[PDB]
Amino acid sequence: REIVHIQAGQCGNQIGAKFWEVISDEHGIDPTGSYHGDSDLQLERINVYYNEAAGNKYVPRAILVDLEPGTMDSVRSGPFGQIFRPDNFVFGQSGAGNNWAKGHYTEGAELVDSVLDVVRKESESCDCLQGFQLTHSLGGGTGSGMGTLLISKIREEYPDRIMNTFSVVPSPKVSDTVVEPYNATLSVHQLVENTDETYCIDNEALYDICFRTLKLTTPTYGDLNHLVSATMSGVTTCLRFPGQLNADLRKLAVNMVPFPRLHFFMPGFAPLTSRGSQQYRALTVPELTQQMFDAKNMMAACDPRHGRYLTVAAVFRGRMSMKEVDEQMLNVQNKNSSYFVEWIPNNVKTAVCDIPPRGLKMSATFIGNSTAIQELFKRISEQFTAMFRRKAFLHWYTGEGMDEMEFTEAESNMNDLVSEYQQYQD
Amino acid sequence: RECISIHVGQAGVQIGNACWELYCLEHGIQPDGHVPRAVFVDLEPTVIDEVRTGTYRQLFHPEQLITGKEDAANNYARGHYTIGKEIIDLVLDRIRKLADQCTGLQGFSVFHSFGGGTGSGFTSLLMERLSVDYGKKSKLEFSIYPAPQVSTAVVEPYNSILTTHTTLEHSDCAFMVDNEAIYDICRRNLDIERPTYTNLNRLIGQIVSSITASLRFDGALNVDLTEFQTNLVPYPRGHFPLATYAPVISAEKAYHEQLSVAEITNACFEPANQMVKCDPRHGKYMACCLLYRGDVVPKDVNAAIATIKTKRTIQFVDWCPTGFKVGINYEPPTVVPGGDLAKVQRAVCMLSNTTAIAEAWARLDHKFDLMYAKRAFVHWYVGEGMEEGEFSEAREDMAALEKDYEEVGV
Amino acid sequence: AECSIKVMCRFRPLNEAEILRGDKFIPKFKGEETVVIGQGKPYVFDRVLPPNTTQEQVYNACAKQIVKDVLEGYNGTIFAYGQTSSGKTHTMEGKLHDPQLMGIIPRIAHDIFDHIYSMDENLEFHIKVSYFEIYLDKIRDPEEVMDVIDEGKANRHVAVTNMNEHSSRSHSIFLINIKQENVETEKKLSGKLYLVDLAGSEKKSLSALGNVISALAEGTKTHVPYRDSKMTRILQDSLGGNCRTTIVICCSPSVFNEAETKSTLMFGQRAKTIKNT
Ligand SMILES: Nc1nc2c(ncn2[C@@H]2O[C@H](COP(=O)(O)CP(=O)(O)OP(=O)(O)O)[C@@H](O)[C@H]2O)c(=O)[nH]1
Ligand SMILES: Nc1nc2c(ncn2[C@@H]2O[C@H](COP(=O)(O)OP(=O)(O)OP(=O)(O)O)[C@@H](O)[C@H]2O)c(=O)[nH]1
Ligand SMILES: [Mg+2]
Ligand SMILES: [Mg+2]
Repeated sequence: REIVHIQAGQCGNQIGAKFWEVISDEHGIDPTGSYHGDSDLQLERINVYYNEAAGNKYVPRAILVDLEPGTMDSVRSGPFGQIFRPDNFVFGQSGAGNNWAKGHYTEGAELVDSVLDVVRKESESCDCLQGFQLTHSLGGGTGSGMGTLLISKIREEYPDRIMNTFSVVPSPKVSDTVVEPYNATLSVHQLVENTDETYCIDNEALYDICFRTLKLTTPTYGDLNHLVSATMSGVTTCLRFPGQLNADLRKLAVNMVPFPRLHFFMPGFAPLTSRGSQQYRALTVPELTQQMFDAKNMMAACDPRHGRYLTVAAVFRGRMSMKEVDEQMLNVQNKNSSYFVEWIPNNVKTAVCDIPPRGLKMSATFIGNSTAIQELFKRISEQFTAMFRRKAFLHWYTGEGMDEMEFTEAESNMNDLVSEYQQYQD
Repeated sequence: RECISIHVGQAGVQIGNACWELYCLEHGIQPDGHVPRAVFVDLEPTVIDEVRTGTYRQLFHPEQLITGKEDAANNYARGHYTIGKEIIDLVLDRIRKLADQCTGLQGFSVFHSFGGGTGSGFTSLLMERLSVDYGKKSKLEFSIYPAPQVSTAVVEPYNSILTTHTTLEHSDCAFMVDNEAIYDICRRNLDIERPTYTNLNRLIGQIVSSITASLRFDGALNVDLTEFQTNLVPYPRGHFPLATYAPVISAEKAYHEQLSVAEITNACFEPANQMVKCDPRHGKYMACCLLYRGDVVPKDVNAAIATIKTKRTIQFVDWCPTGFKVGINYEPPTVVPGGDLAKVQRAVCMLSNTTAIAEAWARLDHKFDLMYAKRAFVHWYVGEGMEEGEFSEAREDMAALEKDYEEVGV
Repeated sequence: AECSIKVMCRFRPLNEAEILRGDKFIPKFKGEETVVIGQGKPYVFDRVLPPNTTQEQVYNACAKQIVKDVLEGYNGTIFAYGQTSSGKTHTMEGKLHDPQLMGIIPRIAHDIFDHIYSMDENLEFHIKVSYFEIYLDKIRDPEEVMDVIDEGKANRHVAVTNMNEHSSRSHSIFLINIKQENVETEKKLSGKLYLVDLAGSEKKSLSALGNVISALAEGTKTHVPYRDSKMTRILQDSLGGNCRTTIVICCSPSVFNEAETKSTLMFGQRAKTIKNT
């Protein structure tokens, strides 16, 4: 049942604010308020993300790890910012340098113990813990570093409970940072070896999907974040709801990972229509699979159409026919037999909740494991070498107590990770 | 004389609430009358709660409603072994406390849903613990086998190759109904592209009612649970017959309802009506246990069947002569006050080992492989309660159910 | 050269219990290359060594020529595949009292050097060993060689499967990298000599073992540091995809194991051709 989110770095943090902004409303929890829940079902399973103390104060059970005060001091000084128990804030007032050796070895390493402390206060909350949700970006000093540490510790403390990771892998076209592949390659490394379910969401893949699939002309970050947080809610929290056929982290993992690498997915939301007009309601269902399974609409950068799938998990959440669901999935599996890897009569783990996204009639989160994500770690891995070769901004790492063999390690590891994934595309 | 019935798994419970409804409905015993004669098991409270919150609320004793607040888990292992274990004792206790109170009973009933967690696993050991505590009775289990193409759970087969092998030696005669080949029934014989899982359950929830419920109920040609396995399995392999129902007509659309026996019986062998793929040609090879219920004249049967025995395109049984166990009950069948089931005054829940499934079985087995193809959705059961064993070893199981239904005929 | 993977078959003798519980020597040897199990299919191998062939004997039959090629500048692998307590560690390193893959390890050390010592002053030889253990789990890193083997063995996991002595828990791999360079001419030569002792082949540590074999069956990552880099990987050149490789499948004669033995006799048989990629 229980769950413990982890906001590593600024990004992973910024997103925390959006993941919790959402989720709460999808659970009727006002800032410090309690359960105003329009219904009574948005409560029997909350535990997964909160804790009982007062009686109106169900506090999010997440961790906020970061070596840059200003950040958490923006998330804690704004809207829902005053719901996290201060104990949750594991800051590192140090210099949150943009190096993959600052928020993981020098500055973050200190703030860690004051985090694990809480991650235990929340885990030992009550009932039975399932796993922890982790949001962050693999392109910054804390985050890919400090958040990637938070897990390496979590996975030593409860190698039983699961670990879903929501990573904002460095978008292609333009990088919102410079060392990006440094902070990234270094964090993916930690991921491929601790968390056991990762949902990679691209930034520019979002813009696109947010500027053409939502005529939205000024897609602020808040938005992107908001869209992402929309998917991670469909995944976890959702399945912790009833359903004709419900699953749960485990079900998504034991049905999505054919080979231990850990493999990375690419989340996709269902009703993604522009506000007014578009409100076509063409959501009978063929419309959702129409959506989810198209190229654009995959939070990832790469396009599915560029590589088979190993597994797929349409985690729908809104009253529908186990027939029009189970059925559609099929044609889909046959119209595209081409790309869907050898097991046609399958490769589509159908999941079905009941209650939908608060204000919507019918939605369906998509979690695709398309060997396609090979063509992303490739990207990342490339950027590294092209700059590692010249040790570009390496002094900001080493000078922070790092190793010339550390970077080697990660790249290789994550680089091999690319290799393996191909072992199935063939 | 009397029986009990154990509705296991959310489904077996939904179907249970249904079969249990039709009952009072044709016995003049409203909401609050006598006292049932069964129990309800599930490792997910919210579902048995539906019997505790919804209709037919006070017609049960909070004692014949077993729940394990814990976790269901769509995996046999966790249900059979690990979790499901904890409850079993308690479960049994009722089927030993309810089995005592009566007067010379005839058998148990298992209403379960083959491919579930609480339905596959649990029962597996429930029927298991029964075959030993009352080997001297009938164990007719009314199942709702995996839809031939429209399954739900990702693992389903793991859970159904495992409930078959463990229950086989305890009694088989496990009716087996798969919406996949049936669900089509809801689209070809009832018309509705809106079939909620709550429907396929109402259906098996029907075919099953024909197994235990009514059969353990007096009639003009009673058939005990033992009867099944005896008249239904030619060989020790926990042989898997297929469940089929006849008047699966829509309670809205068409209305020819008054479809004398001569019709409803022929409607069983056409492959498009057997809750299991659907394509075994006319009927096609078997031991069949034609359980009828409602107003039926034994000659009507001992004629309607005669006509069949000579259709040849329905090519039957081997070494032994005659494979038609005619089971006649009195009380006609029931229907969810307002679901979508016609509501006739006679039906035929025929379940054999060959018939169209027969093909159905294979068309459902093949499915499995494709996915298992390399463990497939195994990681979904392991973390819940299962090994490469239960899957692979329940596959081999049915394999000899494809050979069985083949040998006993053709 | 397009040469095939050689496969020798060594059967250990009936142990305490088996010879206690009675049991009978189920295999039947005909000629120096075929073995039969009852009325079944007569398996033919590059060589079949009954319980009796001495360890020295088991050597000349397998390892001997391998040592000769690694010095000619070729790479050679030798690995013992078998159902725990079938003889792997007995043949790969072990004590003296049985068939082939006798003392593969120690016997190879001597042969290697006895050859070098006998060559002219020029062409210096550079041998360096690597002794590593258990890939499924956490991988753990003539006299000069024996001192190391002794050090290595010490550290190796200890296992047990059937009235045998110390029964493995890892795939221990002992690598010998023989380098050669003619000082006059200056023309070098080298070759890696993998001597692997595989873990049990028998069917929660058993779900872990089925998961490890399944994963390896479809190929494993290509890493060089962590998890990737282990069992079914070290004695890789000892099975398929390879160099001058030679596998010694070990088998129990007791019928109590008839099955597994048949599973083993099948691996070797299939490996024989070894259609490496
Ligand atoms: N979709 C979104 N991506 C973001 C957001 N904020 C940052 N980012 C992205 O994340 C990376 C930069 O990271 P952060 O703000 O998370 C860095 P973090 O604060 O974790 O650590 P520091 O190095 O201590 O600042 C980069 O790819 C930005 O482009 C956001 O709000 N939404
Ligand atoms: N004819 C018909 N078949 C149905 C209906 N609903 C479901 N089915 C069949 O049942 C299968 C779905 O089973 P699930 O509900 O996933 O599993 P279950 O049988 O409930 O057992 P659990 O796994 O324990 O939930 C599909 O393959 C369908 O073919 C229905 O309303 N009508
Ligand atoms: Mg920051
Ligand atoms: Mg169900």
